[PDB]
Amino acid sequence: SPLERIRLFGRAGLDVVAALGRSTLFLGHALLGRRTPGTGLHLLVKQLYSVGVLSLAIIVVSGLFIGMVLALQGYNILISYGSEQAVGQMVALTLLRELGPVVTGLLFAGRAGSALTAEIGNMKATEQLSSLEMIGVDPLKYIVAPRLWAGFISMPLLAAIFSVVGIWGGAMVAVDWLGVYEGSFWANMQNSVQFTEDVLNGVIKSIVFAFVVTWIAVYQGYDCEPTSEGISRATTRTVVYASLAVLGLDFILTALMF
Amino acid sequence: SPLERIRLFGRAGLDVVAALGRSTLFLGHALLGRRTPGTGLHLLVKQLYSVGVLSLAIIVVSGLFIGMVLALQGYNILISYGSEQAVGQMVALTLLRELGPVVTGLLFAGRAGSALTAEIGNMKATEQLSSLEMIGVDPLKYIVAPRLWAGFISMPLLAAIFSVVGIWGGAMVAVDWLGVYEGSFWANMQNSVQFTEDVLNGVIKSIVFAFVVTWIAVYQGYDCEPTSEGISRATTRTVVYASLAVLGLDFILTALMF
Amino acid sequence: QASLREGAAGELQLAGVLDYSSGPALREQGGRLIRASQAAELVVDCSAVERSSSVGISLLLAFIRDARKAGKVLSVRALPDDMREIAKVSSLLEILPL
Amino acid sequence: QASLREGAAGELQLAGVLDYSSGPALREQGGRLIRASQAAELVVDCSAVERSSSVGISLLLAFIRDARKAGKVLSVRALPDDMREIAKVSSLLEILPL
Amino acid sequence: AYAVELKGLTFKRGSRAIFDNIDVRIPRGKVTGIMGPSGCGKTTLLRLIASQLRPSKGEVWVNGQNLPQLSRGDLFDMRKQFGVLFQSGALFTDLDVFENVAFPLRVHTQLPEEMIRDIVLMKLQAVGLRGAVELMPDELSGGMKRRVALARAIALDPQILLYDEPFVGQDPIAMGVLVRLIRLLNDALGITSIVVSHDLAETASIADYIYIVGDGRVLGHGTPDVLKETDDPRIRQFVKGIPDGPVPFHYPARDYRADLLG
Amino acid sequence: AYAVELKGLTFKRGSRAIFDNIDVRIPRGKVTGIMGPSGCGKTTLLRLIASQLRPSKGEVWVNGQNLPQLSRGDLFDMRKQFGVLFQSGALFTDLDVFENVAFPLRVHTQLPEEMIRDIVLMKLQAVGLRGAVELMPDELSGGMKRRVALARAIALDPQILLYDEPFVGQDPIAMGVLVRLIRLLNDALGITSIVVSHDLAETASIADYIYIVGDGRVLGHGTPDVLKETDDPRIRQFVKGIPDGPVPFHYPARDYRADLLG
Ligand SMILES: CCCCCCCCCCCCCCCC(=O)OC[C@H](COP(=O)(O)O)OC(=O)CCCCCCCCCCCCCCC
Ligand SMILES: CCCCCCCCCCCCCCCC(=O)OC[C@H](COP(=O)(O)O)OC(=O)CCCCCCCCCCCCCCC
Ligand SMILES: CCCCCCCCCCCCCCCC(=O)OC[C@H](COP(=O)(O)O)OC(=O)CCCCCCCCCCCCCCC
Ligand SMILES: CCCCCCCCCCCCCCCC(=O)OC[C@H](COP(=O)(O)O)OC(=O)CCCCCCCCCCCCCCC
Ligand SMILES: CCCCCCCCCCCCCCCC(=O)OC[C@H](COP(=O)(O)O)OC(=O)CCCCCCCCCCCCCCC
Ligand SMILES: CCCCCCCCCCCCCCCC(=O)OC[C@H](COP(=O)(O)O)OC(=O)CCCCCCCCCCCCCCC
Ligand SMILES: Nc1ncnc2c1ncn2[C@@H]1O[C@H](COP(=O)(O)OP(=O)(O)NP(=O)(O)O)[C@@H](O)[C@H]1O
Ligand SMILES: Nc1ncnc2c1ncn2[C@@H]1O[C@H](COP(=O)(O)OP(=O)(O)NP(=O)(O)O)[C@@H](O)[C@H]1O
Repeated sequence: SPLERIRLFGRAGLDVVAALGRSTLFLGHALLGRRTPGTGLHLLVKQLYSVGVLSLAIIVVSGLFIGMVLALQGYNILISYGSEQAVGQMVALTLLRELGPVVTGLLFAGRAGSALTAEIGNMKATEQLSSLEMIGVDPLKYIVAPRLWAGFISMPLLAAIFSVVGIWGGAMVAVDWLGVYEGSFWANMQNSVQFTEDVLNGVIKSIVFAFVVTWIAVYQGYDCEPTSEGISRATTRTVVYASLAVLGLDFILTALMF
Repeated sequence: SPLERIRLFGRAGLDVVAALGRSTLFLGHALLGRRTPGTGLHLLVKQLYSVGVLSLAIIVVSGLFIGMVLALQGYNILISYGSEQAVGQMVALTLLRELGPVVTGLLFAGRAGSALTAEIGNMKATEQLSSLEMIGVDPLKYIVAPRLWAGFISMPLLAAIFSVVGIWGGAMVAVDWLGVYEGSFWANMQNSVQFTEDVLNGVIKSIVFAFVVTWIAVYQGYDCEPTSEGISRATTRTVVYASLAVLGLDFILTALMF
Repeated sequence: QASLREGAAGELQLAGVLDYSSGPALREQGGRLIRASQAAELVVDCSAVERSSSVGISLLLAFIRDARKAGKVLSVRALPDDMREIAKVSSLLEILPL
Repeated sequence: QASLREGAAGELQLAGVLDYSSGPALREQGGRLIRASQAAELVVDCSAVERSSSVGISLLLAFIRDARKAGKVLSVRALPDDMREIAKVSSLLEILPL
Repeated sequence: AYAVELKGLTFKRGSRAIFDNIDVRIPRGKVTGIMGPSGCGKTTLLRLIASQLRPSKGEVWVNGQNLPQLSRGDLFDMRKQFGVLFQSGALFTDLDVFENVAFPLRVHTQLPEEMIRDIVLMKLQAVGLRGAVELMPDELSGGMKRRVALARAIALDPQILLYDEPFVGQDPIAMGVLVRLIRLLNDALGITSIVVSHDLAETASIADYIYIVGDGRVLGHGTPDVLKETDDPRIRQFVKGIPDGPVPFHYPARDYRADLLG
Repeated sequence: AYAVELKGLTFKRGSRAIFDNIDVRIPRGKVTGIMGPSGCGKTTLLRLIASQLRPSKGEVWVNGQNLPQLSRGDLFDMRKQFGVLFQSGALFTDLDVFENVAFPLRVHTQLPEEMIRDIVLMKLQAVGLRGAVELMPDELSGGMKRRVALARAIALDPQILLYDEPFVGQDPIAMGVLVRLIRLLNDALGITSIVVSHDLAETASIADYIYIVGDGRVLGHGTPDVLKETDDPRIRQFVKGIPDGPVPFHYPARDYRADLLG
């Protein structure tokens, strides 16, 4: 029925409505609820390991490849303009103000934005997440608070590591394989950086959709209905949305500052 | 034990070894095994819907955002060079030869590279994938062959749609919000395209790691051990690898052709 | 396999083995090839039936849709044993008039 | 709660309620605060025990590790009823010498 | 006199009215096993009487006070009274077996890290999983993966404890050891235990005052005997095989004649 | 004389030696129920005697010929003989109930799309899920989600059929209707049925010649009676509660004295 079809559409409207409402409530309860008995900092260490460190080889190799691609594209894009040696101010400006954090999102939100949702989803599905209450610990502070903290304090560091490896790979292909001159590269690069105005720009950009990624990437895991199909669908909702939001907030955050 | 630690490391070596070996065998059996009784083409239609169409809104919105970001970055990157009106030959060359298909991979491999693995994973886990044999149909031709075909014939179309919407959004922000002149944009764009040499380049680039994405994105789903934790880990392995391979083959495919 | 015969005057004879193989041919050669020509009062009697599965049940069933659609009335005689049981399971208690 | 007393001459008196609350204090005030000073042959007897859970079981247990580490030998007397059962479950059949 | 009583309790999940003005009254010291049809809301009743789920209205008297009307600082202290054993164990995949069993102690009590080890050890011996004090539950075979959970429950020596479908889907050796333990804990430790199992046979075997929960209303209750011949059509259909009765066998079809004919 | 026999069968999953030179011989017309301890390899035996899993060496005589030595064009034709009912239904989430049940017909037979509908309808009536001929299994309550699978199995009228843990984890009403159907199919349709259930009680209740599979070797077999007093320690430990016996209760710990003391 078309009228009831639109009824279902509107029900989905109110559904995402109440969804992110409940999400912000969840986030509040998690970051500022109380202090639980069985918490600490070792939790944060274990998480930060599972979320950042394990997801580090991926972004290292990905930074390598995307950097040398950025080079092999800039060299050939610009040799048609003579200003070949200026490739440094490209491979280090695009890889540092916009593409750096965007790809770092789409990868972090790819792996650690998912195997983080499936983790606390599975937890909810084997009731493990529930027996915590019957014990007495608040899960939203023992199970998910270290997730959020491993998010906020990993993805920015990951973006930095990615940008570094990207620039270095771009140089290594440009210097050794393209043949452009050694010192000229870093020279034009440092002459065209504007630290507080591009580097810090990219870092605040990284942090904001670090927060946004590992916010949904954990909420979805907390909300998914407990069944092996439910989790299998939540760990896809949290890639759809974690990429949508990465790019959307990249766009807004770059309209705030060109 | 360190010696046994290296033993485990080497066991993982042989493991990924035999893994992708078995993967290529699987792919062969799937695409060229036999012709099954209960197959057809309606299967391909249903799949192609579930894989392409549902994953179309994501890449539409993502193309929009990434295009207007590419613009808002090019305008400001290049106004410092005077050649402002040349933004068209940027927002339409980067979004069409390298970044277009790469982001289309990281998104398709994000959503339809996962909710495709979880699907045929869940199938294997509720034994649904197994009763097909006890009936007699070969699953590798009824369950996964339409997956592969919905992969190969969707991701390239998706890359094209993405590049189109990206260029159009870049124009819409450049024309209406940046104020650069209407005809000049498309003019410098078409004067600097080299169809058979950039457009077709981007399309073959899209196709190759369409094949590569929806190859692992279905193999992993076929191999994952049947348990709600197994699938929850496979649908992360098939984002790690589906992004690794996207970028790696992008790099190789752009070293084949600058 | 099995077969069909003896039309236009009731007394629909049914042969031995009604399986998934011999199914459709008998359906089509009976439903229109015979039930278009009948007079009335179709006695379908399963005398010389060897062995039949639910496919035969659904066959004598389709034998009834057309006859009802053909206006004329029909009934079954000499219902075999295995058929009797396959009807016993999925009730078909009276829907098989004898 | 409960308490500890009567050291240096065996006859370790134990008071009423040994719970998770009154646990650690009794452990520390017995293990070193008392077992460093004892002569030998430590008779720990649970006469005036009101009510105790497994925490008390593990307490009289720790009462044995130190004594064994302190060389001197010890034993229990007048084992209460609930303790008797909490030992009965997790065997502790002979590991509680009486 | 009673360990747990549920006065005027009702619950609605999205106004679905899961529970509807119910009254259950558990006797202490006696293993009572509640159960009911599919989707009848048992586990909901568990998380209720364990105060994980906030009731809509009513009160849950538990060894004295009622829970939904307690202060967090006091509710947490009450948590020391009741243990819960889910099916599928519900172990923390992060921590090994030993730390997993110790967890409730490391939460509600401040003991010398040796003494915690001794309590954990004696409990694990009581349940038998004393050897695997190092395994991670990922490494642990699905059977004992439940007995370790039971040991974690009986830690702190709670006076009552809940069982969410304990004997469901395991070889009768594991089912046998588990049904021996859940009864040993009650015969010895004198702790109220609330089995919650779809399995009628073993439940009615061991239980003392079984209930039957259906569509938001207790569908009667009794000791196994009175329940075996209640003659209430709903119940007597449940507690026996008798597939056709108040709960229909067939789905609400239209007609076995018309639909197949027209 | 026998429906299915397994001569000299052995199987190894990664050289683990799942099955090890076994000999099982199923009589036709009689519901036999095989079972065994946890991880004992039953479902493996299913997929073997249903020819989804290629045996290492041995032969599986099935109503005549043996399968692993048949041509694909003939193996497919043999597939028409044996049906399989998994637990959790194993329905195709893609297709609705009706198409789901029709699937085997739409595969092995070319029938007028009406006639397929009539066979599907009579089967669904036989199992009772005749009404929900439109629901998608996603919409279907987990109980009937199995009876529809059973109807799909009995489609084509296979002469033997397998049951992978049928009566495991459902309210005794659904378990009752299912145990009535799995027996009605055998008493009427005279089709060999192979229950495979950890649940000892109902299995031994309905079964005729039960087996016991353990660590790659059949641990004996018999009708329920002889099996109830075999006095073989392993078996008599299995078929009764008796938790402590050949299968140990405790884990291989070191010492209940030293470890807790030293
Ligand atoms: C009058 C107020 C009362 C209610 C108003 C709520 C409407 C606002 C929310 C819109 C979301 C509707 C989508 C529902 C469709 C659906 O099927 O749902 C689509 C999905 C969920 O679909 P499923 O539940 O079927 O999986 O939801 C989403 O896509 C959520 C992302 C939407 C964006 C959220 C933030 C909005 C950003 C700002 C808007 C940009 C517009 C630009 C204007 C300048
Ligand atoms: C001629 C030289 C060309 C050599 C080609 C090899 C390059 C391709 C290597 C593949 C990348 C591996 C990452 C896969 C993700 C993963 O492992 O996934 C991450 C896993 C996850 O571990 P878990 O098992 O605990 O989940 O971590 C690992 O165990 C892997 C550790 C090392 C893997 C290699 C990564 C660093 C080495 C990269 C080499 C780059 C060379 C630099 C060029 C100058
Ligand atoms: C993924 C692919 C990467 C993109 C590469 C494709 C081709 C490059 C872009 C086309 C523009 C160059 C044509 C003009 C010729 C010219 O005179 O260009 C060369 C001129 C010559 O002046 P100089 O000698 O002083 O450098 O210099 C410049 O234009 C400065 C810009 C260099 C690039 C620096 C990085 C800013 C670019 C945007 C960053 C983020 C965008 C990337 C993702 C959206
Ligand atoms: C050209 C104009 C562009 C238009 C701009 C509009 C889009 C803006 C960006 C889109 C955001 C993506 C929406 C994803 C949410 C969703 O899909 O909503 C859907 C999901 C849940 O929906 P379901 O559970 O029903 O599927 O939402 C969530 O998971 C809950 C949290 C949503 C995250 C919101 C992020 C807000 C960003 C705040 C940044 C400020 C913080 C900085 C502090 C330091
Ligand atoms: C101003 C009010 C508008 C608010 C935003 C409207 C949200 C409407 C979302 C519906 C979109 C299609 C959903 C189809 C459902 C489906 O099949 O697919 C739904 C998909 C996922 O499919 P599933 O149902 O299988 O989960 O969900 C989505 O991802 C939808 C993403 C919506 C994102 C909206 C962001 C706003 C766009 C910003 C553009 C800025 C331009 C402005 C320039 C001036
Ligand atoms: C015109 C040219 C034609 C090109 C032909 C395309 C060939 C594509 C072959 C790619 C293989 C895909 C793997 C399939 C998925 C799978 O099953 O593979 C899955 C297995 C893992 O199995 P398990 O994790 O389950 O054990 O292996 C992998 O994870 C593969 C990882 C893919 C990484 C790609 C990296 C390539 C780039 C390397 C370059 C090094 C650069 C160094 C220079 C300094
Ligand atoms: N969070 C929830 N949101 C919506 N529905 C729920 C939720 N939790 C439970 N339900 C439904 O409400 C009922 C409660 O589930 P459950 O506790 O398993 O029922 P039960 O009768 O106690 N045990 P069972 O018969 O196995 O379902 C079921 O019908 C669930 O589908
Ligand atoms: N593909 C596989 N790869 C590796 N191990 C497997 C595989 N399939 C099964 N196994 C293992 O081999 C055994 C076979 O599983 P299963 O068929 O369930 O055993 P079963 O004795 O027949 N039934 P159950 O006791 O419930 O496990 C189990 O121990 C599994 O862990």
